[PDB]
Amino acid sequence: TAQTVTGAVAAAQLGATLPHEHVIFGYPGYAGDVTLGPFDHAAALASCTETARALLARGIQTVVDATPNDCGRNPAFLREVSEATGLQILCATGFYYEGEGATTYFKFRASLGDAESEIYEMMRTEVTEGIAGTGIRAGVIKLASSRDAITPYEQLFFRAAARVQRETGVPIITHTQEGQQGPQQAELLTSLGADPARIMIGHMDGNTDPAYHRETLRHGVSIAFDRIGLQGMVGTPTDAERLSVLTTLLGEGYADRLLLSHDSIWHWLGRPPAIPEAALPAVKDWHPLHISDDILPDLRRRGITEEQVGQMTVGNPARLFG
Ligand SMILES: C[As](C)(=O)[O-]
Ligand SMILES: [Co+2]
Ligand SMILES: [Co+2]
Ligand SMILES: [Mg+2]
Ligand SMILES: [Mg+2]
Ligand SMILES: [Mg+2]
Ligand SMILES: [Mg+2]
Ligand SMILES: [Mg+2]
Ligand SMILES: [Mg+2]
Ligand SMILES: [Mg+2]
Repeated sequence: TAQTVTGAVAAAQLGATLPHEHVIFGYPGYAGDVTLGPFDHAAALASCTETARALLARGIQTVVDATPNDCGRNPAFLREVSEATGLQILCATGFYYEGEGATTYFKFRASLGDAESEIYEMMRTEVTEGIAGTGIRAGVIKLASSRDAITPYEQLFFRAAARVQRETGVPIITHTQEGQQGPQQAELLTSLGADPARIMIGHMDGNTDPAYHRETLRHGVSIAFDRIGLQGMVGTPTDAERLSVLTTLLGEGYADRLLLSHDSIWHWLGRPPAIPEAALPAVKDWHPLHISDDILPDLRRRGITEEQVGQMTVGNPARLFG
C-alpha cells in the first residue's frame, strides 16, 4: 500500500496520478526573506485547495509531491489540502542536488563523520515512522543529481536511499539536471540493489534524443516526462519535442515504463516570482491541468490508445507507488 499524508491507501485506490508536482515550493534561502516574503497560510490553503479540486474534476485522484526536505517541504500543509478536498497526496524524503540545495549542513556532517548513515536514518525514520513528529510518513524518497555528474555529496543520498529501498520497498523518484545522468542514476541505483520496479528516473523529458531514454530504460527502471508544460525555460525543450520523443517510445512498446507530470508549483514560498514578458510563453502551459486537457487528447489524436494512456496514468503509478 502507498503511504499518503493522510495514511495508507491501497494501490487500487490511487487512480489516475500525477507522479511529480509541488503543492508548495521555495528555493533554498527563501526562509531568510521571511519579512517581505511571508507564508500567508489562509491564502495558500485556499489557492491549493482550489487547484486540488480542479484535479479531482479531471479524474486525477492522487498527486505525488516531490519537494525536497530543503525546499519548503511541509507535510502538515499537504495534509490540510488533502483533508479539505479528498485529493490523495504522497510526500517525499530527501535533499535537492548539489548545485541548488542547502548543502552546507550535510557536507559539514560528512566532514565530522558518517553522513551516509545519518541520511539513511533520516530517510528510514520519515518513511517508517513519520516526519518531524507529526505521524505523517513519506511515501517516496526523492533523489537529485547535477548535470555533469552524480557528485560525492549526491551519492551520499543515493546510497542511503538504496538501503532504505531494500529494507522497506519504498518508491524512489529523481531529478536529473538538464537532460543528463539518467543512465548513470539507473545504473547506480540498480547496482546498489534497489528495486528497478520502484524507481522513477525524472526530468527525462529534458533530453530529446530517444537513444538516451532507451539506454536508461535498459535498466528496467521507469522514466518520467514530468515537466510537461515548461517550455524553453533555460534548457527545457518544447512540449512538441517532448511528445515526438514520447510517441517514438510508445511505438517501441515502453508504455509500461513511461509516466507523465508537470512539476508544477501551486504556491510559491518567499516572494512570488514575477515572470518577465519574454518568459510568459515558457510558463503558460506550466500548470497541473495541462496534461489532462491538452496532452492526453493530443496523444490520442496521434494514434496512442486509451489503453496506453491508462497504462501511463493509472497502471504505472499503481505499480510504482502502490
Ligand atoms: C528541480 As525542482 C525542486 O525546481 O522541481
Ligand atoms: Co527537479
Ligand atoms: Co520538482
Ligand atoms: Mg537555511
Ligand atoms: Mg530491492
Ligand atoms: Mg516490486
Ligand atoms: Mg489539443
Ligand atoms: Mg492544435
Ligand atoms: Mg497532433
Ligand atoms: Mg486507439
